[PDB]
Amino acid sequence: SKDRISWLGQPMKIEENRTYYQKVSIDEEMLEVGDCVSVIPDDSSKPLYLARVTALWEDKNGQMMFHAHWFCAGTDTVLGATSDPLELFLVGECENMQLSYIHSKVKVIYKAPSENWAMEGKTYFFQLWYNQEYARFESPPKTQPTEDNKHKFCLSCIRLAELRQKEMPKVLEQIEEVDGRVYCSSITKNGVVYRLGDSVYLPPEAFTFNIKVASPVKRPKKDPVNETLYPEHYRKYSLDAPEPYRIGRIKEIHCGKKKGKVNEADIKLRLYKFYRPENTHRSYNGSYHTDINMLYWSDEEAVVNFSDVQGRCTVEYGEDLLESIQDYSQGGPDRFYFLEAYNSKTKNFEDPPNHARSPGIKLPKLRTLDVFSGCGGLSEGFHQAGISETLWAIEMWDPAAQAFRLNNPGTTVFTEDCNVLLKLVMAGEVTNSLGQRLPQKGDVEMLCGGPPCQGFSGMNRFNSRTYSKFKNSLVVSFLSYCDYYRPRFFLLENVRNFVSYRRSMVLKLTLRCLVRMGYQCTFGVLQAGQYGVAQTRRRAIILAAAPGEKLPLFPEPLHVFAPRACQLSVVVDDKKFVSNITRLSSGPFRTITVRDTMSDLPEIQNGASNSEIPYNGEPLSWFQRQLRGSHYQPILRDHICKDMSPLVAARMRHIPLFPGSDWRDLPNIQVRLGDGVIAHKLQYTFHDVKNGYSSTGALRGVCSCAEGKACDPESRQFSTLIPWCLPHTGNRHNHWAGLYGRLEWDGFFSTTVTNPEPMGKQGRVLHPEQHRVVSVRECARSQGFPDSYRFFGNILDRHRQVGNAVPPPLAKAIGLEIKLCLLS
Ligand SMILES: Nc1ncnc2c1ncn2[C@@H]1O[C@H](CSCC[C@H](N)C(=O)O)[C@@H](O)[C@H]1O
Ligand SMILES: [Zn+2]
Ligand SMILES: [Zn+2]
Repeated sequence: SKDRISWLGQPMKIEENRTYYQKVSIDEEMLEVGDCVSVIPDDSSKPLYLARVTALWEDKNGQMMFHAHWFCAGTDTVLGATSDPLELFLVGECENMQLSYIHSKVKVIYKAPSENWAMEGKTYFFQLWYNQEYARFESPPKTQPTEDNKHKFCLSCIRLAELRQKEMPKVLEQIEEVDGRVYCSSITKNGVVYRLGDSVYLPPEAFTFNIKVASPVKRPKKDPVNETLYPEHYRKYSLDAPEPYRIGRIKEIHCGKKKGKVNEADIKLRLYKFYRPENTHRSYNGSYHTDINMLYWSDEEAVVNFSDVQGRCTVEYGEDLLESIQDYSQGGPDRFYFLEAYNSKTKNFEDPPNHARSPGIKLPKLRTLDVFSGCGGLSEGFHQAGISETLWAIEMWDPAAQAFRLNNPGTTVFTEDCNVLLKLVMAGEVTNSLGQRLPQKGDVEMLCGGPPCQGFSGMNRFNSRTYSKFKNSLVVSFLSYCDYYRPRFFLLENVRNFVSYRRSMVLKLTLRCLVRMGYQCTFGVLQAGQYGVAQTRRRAIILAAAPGEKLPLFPEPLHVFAPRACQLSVVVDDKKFVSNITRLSSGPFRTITVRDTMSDLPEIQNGASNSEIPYNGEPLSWFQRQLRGSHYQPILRDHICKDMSPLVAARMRHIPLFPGSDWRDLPNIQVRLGDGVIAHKLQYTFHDVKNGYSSTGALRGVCSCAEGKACDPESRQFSTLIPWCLPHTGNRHNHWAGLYGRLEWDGFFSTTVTNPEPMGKQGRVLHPEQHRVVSVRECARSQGFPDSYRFFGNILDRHRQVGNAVPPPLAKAIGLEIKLCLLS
């Protein structure tokens, strides 16, 4: 508390409502703008309030005030209790307070990164600005005070202003008013400038197409079946991706008025509607083969609110292009094209109107060390983004290492445990026992890897031994690499639940470590499906950038994907964290289906083992054109599949081809197997108290536990076409949906695993039509691997390599964001 408060010196500036001072005397103690201060919280449980004094003034009401730019205590960030008690973080929170509330002046030191940062391997301090919505720690702003604002300079305030300014709609150029409306030639929002003739992204529900579309005649309940023949059919008891953006060319821009001035909150756009192929009568079955970025011109017009505009996109008439459709297309983000118009009325494709026509810096590649390199999915995505050149890779497992070499003739691959390699460099060795030159300080500019985080699954609290386990884990080793090499950029990829293992303590300790090193850092979850692959794959991503750099953003989703598979947010101690991703529903491109992925692949049989066979056909999908290339390439590699036992071979043959088919479609029949053995009939000799009798008067239990009792030891039945254990525990596991399931042509892969098993956790691994599990190549296609991408070892080795990889299209997306950080 402060009672004796008097100004010192001449006022710095006198506004109309405030008189500013540079110094004040509080209880005989000098205080200055720039000083830091503590304030005692009313809530005794909260950490002490801490602020920088950015300004001093008197209000007309006789109050002597300061502006408090608050600090954030470590425990109020993701770090929580892992954070240094003495570390503060900057935040965009500030306010006006009565000087008399100050409890004490405090010393707050700015711990700046040493000028020799690359070689580094009781007072409060700070180093980073904390963004609490995205969990980003970043370098403090470089912005300096001007003479004009030197008296009130507040980073927090300046930041909020810049946000507001960027966020808000503004009209750049007015044309004329017509009937209570100002028409404009140019506007802007969120940093994007939209002019007449530009194209725009809009939510699916922004407008409607004029084409008539008869509601799909669908089908009544499927054909009924005999429940003794199909005893598990009843357990089937009880097209979910949104649409991609609407797209339109801007024809006019007009807004209302307030006080004789433009109402910018009321800007409206009139657009020429564009048709995606699947928007025409062609629908989807008519667009399987079309480019994902091809559109159709239309003279249909729509009025839309600027507020709804989700972004800007380029749409060009094919013929006006100075380059090839392909070159133009792969040239930049948000690039579309058309070659025809579409008449909603005659359902015909005319030539585009005349008015639809036009008017008639090389970056250094980052030298990259890829730890836990695997077969190189991560390094491949980066290469594609053009941001890196992986010069060094470490992979303990020989086959994967070899695979890496096959794809990267130029990188020195150390097939070795990362722990012993690091010791070797610590040992001063220039070389490993094989003459291979170890990477040193300065060599490594970008460090990436996916450290297997094996233990830690039991999400109970961190104990003393647990902390030791972690200190000896591979994620820590990876951090050791970061600490020694001090790279410009750091990427740690992992399974989604990296963020939640042991109450998120794994996540918190690695962020704590990155912060301790002085790194900018953040984390997030991404869904590979949203970057152009036909698979559900949520992954964790920890990003870090060296003091002098920009911290990259997480890439905006490119493809629409099943919402249920796009739960990207993570809760840490009840706090919900999200990434900067803005596209929370729709997106530019349609979802990539199983069909796009592997409809061109020649037919193979269970156990097929010929690793080199010819494509006997052309790419059918856009996706297949990308992955197979335009280049001459006649050889289809690794189109081989596991050789399932005769029993399992039999089960597969008996899963029907209807979309969604799985083990519950299996007939309860005896089969003579391909060995001379027998798949027997499963027998039901217990009541399932929950499921009752069937229509054939049959019982439905295969164990005593189906009647509420304990399990009969004798219960288990062997060598039976319908796996015994599935009805056994079906009730407690949503009837094991998906097990022995066929992929749907219209659907997507379940998470691509190291060893696809019909009876594994996610067992929807059967080809949609053929009687076998998916091939190594097919799995590679479910990830984003080009067809030329090589793998190595026996079939299981290759599956392992493919299931382990980061899909290159996901990696590429991340790569481009880092690329943004390389400008200037
Ligand atoms: N101690 C260790 N040292 C080096 N590599 C290890 C290791 N322990 C496990 N690994 C390897 O780390 C890999 C993690 S899988 C990551 C693959 C890579 N990100 C990709 O996109 O392809 C596995 O292949 C595993 O063999
Ligand atoms: Zn402020
Ligand atoms: Zn039982």
